[PDB]
Amino acid sequence: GWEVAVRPLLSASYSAFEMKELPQLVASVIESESEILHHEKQYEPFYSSFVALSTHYITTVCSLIPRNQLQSVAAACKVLIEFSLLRLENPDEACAVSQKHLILLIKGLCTGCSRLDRTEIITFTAMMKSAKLPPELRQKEVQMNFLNQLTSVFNPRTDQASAIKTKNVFIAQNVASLQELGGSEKLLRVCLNLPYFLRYINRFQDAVLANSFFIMPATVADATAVRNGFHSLVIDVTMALDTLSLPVLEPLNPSRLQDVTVLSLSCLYAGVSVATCMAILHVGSKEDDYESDAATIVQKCLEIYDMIGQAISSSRRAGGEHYQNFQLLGAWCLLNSLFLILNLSPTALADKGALRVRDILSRTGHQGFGVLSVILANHAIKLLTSLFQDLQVEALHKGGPPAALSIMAQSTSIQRIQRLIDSVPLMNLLLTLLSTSYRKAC
Amino acid sequence: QDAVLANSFFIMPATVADATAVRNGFHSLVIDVTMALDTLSLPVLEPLNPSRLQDVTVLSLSCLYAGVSVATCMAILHVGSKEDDYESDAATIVQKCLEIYDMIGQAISSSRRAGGEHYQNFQLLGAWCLLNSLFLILNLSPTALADKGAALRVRDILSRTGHQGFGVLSVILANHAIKLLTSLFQDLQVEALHKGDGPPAALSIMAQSTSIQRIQRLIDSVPLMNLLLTLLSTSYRKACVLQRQRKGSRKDPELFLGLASNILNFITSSMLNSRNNFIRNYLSVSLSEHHMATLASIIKEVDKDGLKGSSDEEFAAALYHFNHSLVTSDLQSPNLQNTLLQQLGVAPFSEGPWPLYIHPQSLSVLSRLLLIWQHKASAQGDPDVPECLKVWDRFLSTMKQNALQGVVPSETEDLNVEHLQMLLLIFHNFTETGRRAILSLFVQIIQELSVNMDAQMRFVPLILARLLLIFDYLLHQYSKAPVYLFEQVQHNLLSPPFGATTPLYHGFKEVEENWSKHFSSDAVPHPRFYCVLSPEASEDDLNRLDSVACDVLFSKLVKYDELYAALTALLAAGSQLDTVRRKENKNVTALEACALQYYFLILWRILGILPPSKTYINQLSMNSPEMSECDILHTLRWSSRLRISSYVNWIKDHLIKQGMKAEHASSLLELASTTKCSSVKYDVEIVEE
Repeated sequence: GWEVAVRPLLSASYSAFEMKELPQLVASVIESESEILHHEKQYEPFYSSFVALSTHYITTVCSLIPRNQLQSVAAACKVLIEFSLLRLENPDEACAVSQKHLILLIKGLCTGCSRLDRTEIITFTAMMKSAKLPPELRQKEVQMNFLNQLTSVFNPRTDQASAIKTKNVFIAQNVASLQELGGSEKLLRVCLNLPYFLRYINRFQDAVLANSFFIMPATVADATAVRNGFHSLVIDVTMALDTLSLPVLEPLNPSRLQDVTVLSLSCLYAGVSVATCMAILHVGSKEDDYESDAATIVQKCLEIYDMIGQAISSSRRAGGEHYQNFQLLGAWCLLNSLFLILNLSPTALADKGALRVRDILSRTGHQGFGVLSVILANHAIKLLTSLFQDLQVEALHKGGPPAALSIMAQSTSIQRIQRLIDSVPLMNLLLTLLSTSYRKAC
Repeated sequence: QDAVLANSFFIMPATVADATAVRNGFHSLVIDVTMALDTLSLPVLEPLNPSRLQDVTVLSLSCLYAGVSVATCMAILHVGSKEDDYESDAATIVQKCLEIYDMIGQAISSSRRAGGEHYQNFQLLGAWCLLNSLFLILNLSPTALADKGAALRVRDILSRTGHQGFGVLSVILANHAIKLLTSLFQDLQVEALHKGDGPPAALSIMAQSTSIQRIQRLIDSVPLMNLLLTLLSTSYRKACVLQRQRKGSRKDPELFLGLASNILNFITSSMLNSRNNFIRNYLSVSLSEHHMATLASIIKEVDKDGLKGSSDEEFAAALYHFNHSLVTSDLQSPNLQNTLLQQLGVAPFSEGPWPLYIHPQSLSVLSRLLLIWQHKASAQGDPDVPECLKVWDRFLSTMKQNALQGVVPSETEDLNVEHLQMLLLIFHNFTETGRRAILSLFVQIIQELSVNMDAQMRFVPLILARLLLIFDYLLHQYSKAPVYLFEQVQHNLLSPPFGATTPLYHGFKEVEENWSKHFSSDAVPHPRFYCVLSPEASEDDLNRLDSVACDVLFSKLVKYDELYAALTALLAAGSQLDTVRRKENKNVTALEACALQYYFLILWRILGILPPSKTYINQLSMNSPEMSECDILHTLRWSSRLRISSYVNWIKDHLIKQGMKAEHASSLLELASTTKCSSVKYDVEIVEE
């Protein structure tokens, strides 16, 4: 009987999914639920490919599913999301699906559409063609959709827009299944346990101790090594961004809020370090491919910063001073990165052959600064504008130690700005950036 | 401020005279309110620092308290009862007051200095104030009013413990209160399960409290469930009143309907669907038989409304949504379930006649409850649910009684198709013991109804007709349950009633067509001529009766040899109705003619699928008796059958099963066969006679 299932699958693989065969696969999954959840690695590939293809096809027909059959679709999708989160929590070698692809499958079950590419879809079909598996039927099917309608009612609250609305329900109840599995949390665990993200988070956390900002991709050799580590880092940043687009960080509670800030400041630092490495590359010295990779990395770095910022801002469990302090920390990181990229010369790099803003400060502009440098800089300017507007009103009609590098850290406006001023001669950094930009534009 | 202490909510215009004085001061109050609102509207309080945040919050609540006070004073005036001018001032005050609250609120929420937990506590304070005021206003009775004839202590009413005083202003406050309630409950939900106890949250924006504590505070301050239901009932009833007025303060029933619908949605989602244990526990405890009765009343009111309208439809759907939630939710105790069923009149263990016709939600709810009960038993392999077996036996009897009386019922007094469908579904879930007992009871009922032929011959048969549709469907399907019936029930009873003007009955082709003609032209308001065995394919007469049904018929429980007679004799039912109504210069109405056509059709199919019994084969083997009108009809039918061997076989094998000696069978069949001209001459002589 496993045969007929791969069957509707391939029939639909050819020319879209036959809604008619759909009520068959839903049944299949809802049943083999326990099998998919607990199976032997002998048929891991089979089960994994089954789940991926099922998710993709159910998302393809998300907008068009019989309103009566809609509930069974939601049950089968809860089973599929269970398998996906289980795998993302416990990475398995016998699994035939990549963590990026699994995160993307959860994203699609929980979002408007699936994104698994067709090349990868045919790869899944081949891993399924592996066949490495371990009337009356109509009656059973309807009786089951029955035990479903009965037991639980859709509470379907919240003909060219009815598709919109069905997608809406699909999405919503799938999101609910996730929250149901606390996958959002499981998924924060996953985001904090990425292979390249572990080290980036370690360095950024070492830095919240006011140990100067200390980007590491800096020695000629270290920048060569990170250009080597550029492509794989893109893979991790992309995966993290795809994951944190879902309601992964919905309940921003101090506890979780800390980790949410951690991951955000983590890509911030990873991106600033990649920018510093590109700065060393242009100052000290497939290359175009690596350049595009690093550009994408810095872009998604700023994007994740912005996402976590807006999350803390519109949250009912976080925001105000908490959001203000997240902004403060982001601005600190960006300004320190700008300073490091500005003050690096062929001379210094060659002599080195772990920059410290305080090191350069005690020792005491052009070059290194580039297009990625423009990006970090514009963002820093936004954040500084915000903090300074705060300081205005605060001193309404003209109206402590530097703000600690922590999200919940309590500080006055003047204080956040004093920490941002004690980390870099600010007037200097700003004017230097102005001059350099003007010159380069000329 | 005094109220914030110990949530001692109070209002000073409790006395009508007090309210009158308050009204007198309405004008300047309006000016103050407008002025304050405008001042807040213009760029002000940019930094909501704790101190400023508190000050801003105070003003928000200041207007808030004033607005509810005005609403209360008006309610007091009404119960006691420039007039419009004062009403205008009061309405303006309430509206602008709520607007001040909302401004200060968006400010807190969006601000960068205190925008989140402070917003949440501001919302608690607001709800608390709104809920307290609403509760107080509803609790204001002219009696208590004159008794007083000043602080309206909510605690006193509760501690001490019509519902008049609810009006447009009450609706406004209720709506805003609902909004605040929804938010705090959504907050509860986002939190994972059972995060935690603790004390009622404190009435302070700065005070940091758990969402549960905030909700706990609201519940402790005022009974959330009671207030919600009170508002719901009052709103719906008031809307109905306005509707009646229109058939014969805002007179828009939709307004109250909207509020009522919102209340249903809030409870169902924020509470009923809430997985929070605390919430569920509170709900279960809050739930009372009184609430069930109120809910039942509203259901019946909606079901018996007879007017879909527009907003009414939305409210109706929401009502069902709430009803089904209750039926599925374990919060509703079995005691509460039975209470609601009795209040609807569909109690599955009540006495008297079974309600043949059941109202659209009264039926849907009953079906959901009974089916969930049968599933519970089936899940653990428990014995047939006694409740559903009693529905079945009280139905079979309202019916033996109805057919014994042979009185044509009205559409409101006739079994609805969807009801028949859910009953067949329940019959299936029953074990062999239950379904066999139902079959035996049906046989006994038909046999007893045949005891008086004269009465049956002069009665209209719509009800022996429905009993035999039932028995017929039982015959064809007595083991496996059909796919259509499932779909049928799910689509009709177990699915949102929005506002699909169709059930889903396999109607009779011949009967329904004739009805339509001699019937309302707009649409067929009701299926009175339908079928529940599907427009099936014409299988060979043989093998129609479900093998297991055949086995039961020939078991000791069923005396088929004699049910054959009661069935043959029954054909004369409603034969002299035309002879009677014409003698009395009356014409068989369309319903009556249609019914008579329906009955012959149903009994004709039954006589055909049921195997000829031994006594009757023996008769076909003598022919001396009268073989009356219908008797000869049946005889010719079976002779034609016997001419064909398949039927010979079918009938002879049934005789072997019947228990008749096999050789006896052979001989009888032979004689009846009258092979060759023998049969020709036999036909001839029977028609000759």
